[PDB]
Amino acid sequence: TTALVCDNGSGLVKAGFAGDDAPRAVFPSIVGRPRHQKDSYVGDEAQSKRGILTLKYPIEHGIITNWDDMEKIWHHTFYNELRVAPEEHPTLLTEAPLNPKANREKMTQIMFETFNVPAMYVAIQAVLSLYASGRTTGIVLDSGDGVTHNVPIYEGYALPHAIMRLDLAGRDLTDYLMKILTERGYSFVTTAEREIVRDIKEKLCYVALDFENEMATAASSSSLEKSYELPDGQVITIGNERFRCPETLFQPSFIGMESAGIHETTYNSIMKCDIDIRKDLYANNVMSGGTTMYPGIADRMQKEITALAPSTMKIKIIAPPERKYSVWIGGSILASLSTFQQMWITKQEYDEAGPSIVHRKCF
Amino acid sequence: YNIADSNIANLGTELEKKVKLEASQHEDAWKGAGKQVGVEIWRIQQFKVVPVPKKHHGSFYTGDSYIVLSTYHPKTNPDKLAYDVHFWLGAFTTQDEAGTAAYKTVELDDYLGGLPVQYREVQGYESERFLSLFPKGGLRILDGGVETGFHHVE
Ligand SMILES: Nc1ncnc2c1ncn2[C@@H]1O[C@H](COP(=O)(O)OP(=O)(O)O)[C@@H](O)[C@H]1O
Ligand SMILES: [Ca+2]
Ligand SMILES: [Ca+2]
Ligand SMILES: [Mg+2]
Repeated sequence: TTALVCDNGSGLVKAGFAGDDAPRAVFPSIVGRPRHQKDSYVGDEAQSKRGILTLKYPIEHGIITNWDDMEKIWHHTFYNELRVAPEEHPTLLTEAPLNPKANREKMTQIMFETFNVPAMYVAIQAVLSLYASGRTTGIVLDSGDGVTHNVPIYEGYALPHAIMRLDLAGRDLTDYLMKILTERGYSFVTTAEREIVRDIKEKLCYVALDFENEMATAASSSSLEKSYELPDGQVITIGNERFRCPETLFQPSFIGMESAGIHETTYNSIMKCDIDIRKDLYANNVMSGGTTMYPGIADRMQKEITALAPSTMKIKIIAPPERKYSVWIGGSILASLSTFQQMWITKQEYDEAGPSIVHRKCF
Repeated sequence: YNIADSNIANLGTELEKKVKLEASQHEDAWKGAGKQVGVEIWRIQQFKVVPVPKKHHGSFYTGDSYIVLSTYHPKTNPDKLAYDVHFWLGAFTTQDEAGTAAYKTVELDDYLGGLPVQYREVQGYESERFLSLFPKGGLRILDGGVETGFHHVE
């Protein structure tokens, strides 16, 4: 019996089989329907036909906000992508911390009542990333398309009082890039155009080590500019947008949020932990998720945390090259362990207890 | 946020500890562990926790990951037992091995009631406590190791 591991990102499904070193199916967590008001398309095919579709994400900031479309995503994952019968596979799902309880209750209900899985578990994403890095103690910064979360973990236990969350991540950065590209006279507005700008962001953006210096460099000459060919063949040029876009992670006021930036929040999370473990957290900051992939982000985090921390603190940022998949990989490892599976909710337990059982078994 | 309304409301509870303690009862490797002063060693082999024979204790394959339980009498009571649990990660160990070693270290900690203190020991970064476990010349690193448990997705 092989378990399935499905990391339902806000932006991307990562799905596959426990014991594999990578997800075998990775595709956009989108449902498309005709832009002019089978009748819908999912995933890669929706992307391929986006010229005629309006695209919608069933997950926003880590929370399922369209359950009917989320069911379509899961059905597509099992039957069209992995081509498995879900009633044959124990299934591991994932979630961001500090989600409302009802989210995992309904995940549990749908997995058992609709897909008839034999067993399932819902894991906290950052915990999986830490194990993927070979650690039991550290502080994870996880940032995908929907959520940026910080989870300090000591001797294998997450410290709930110190967990931080910011509903600011990759989709907000894409939207901001769409906005600031209007200054050059470009117009990216539609859901299909959002996907184009997401690609521009992934290919060309970076985090400046010193933002104000970089702004001056960008005005002094064209040395930082890059060109990009749109799907219609038009070639555009972008300049300081390359680093203004992800600067928002450090300065959330760029999008009108009063929140602390990702450096300050990491620091604040460490400072909520007992003093005697802080050195181990500062030396073990593990980054996971696609929004941690900007070139320069680890060096900027190192610089900013250094400025906040005591002057003698040893600080290290760990940025695994495969960190777009670290959550999934940690799930593949843990779901390969019989003792971890012993904790999973069985179909019989669900039949007798209902959705509330998820809170008594999944930690 | 409001932790009590959230999916982390039960983290840090006695219930969390109880569920994990029960899971740790399902690993044969821990049966009989930590019953007398000494050093017990296991190696991860394709996700499984496999004992290392005593004659090999202190020799570690650079391609592998291990769990080392050191049982000792604490200063507070010469007749009872305390524990340091070290997980040793070879320079060439694969990600499945190191992740399993980490998870199973926590599980052995759970099995022993939370008493062990955990130490992550990467080859070349071993703590003073880890270096002190083996007699003079006793710490030896060996070439190679067992094959990963992962299937490689092409
Ligand atoms: N190289 C990159 N630079 C910046 N952002 C990236 C990069 N690669 C992916 N992303 C962003 O990361 C997000 C997808 O990452 P992922 O961790 O799978 O998110 P999720 O788990 O929420 O689906 C999207 O916002 C995507 O645009
Ligand atoms: Ca090995
Ligand atoms: Ca302990
Ligand atoms: Mg994610």
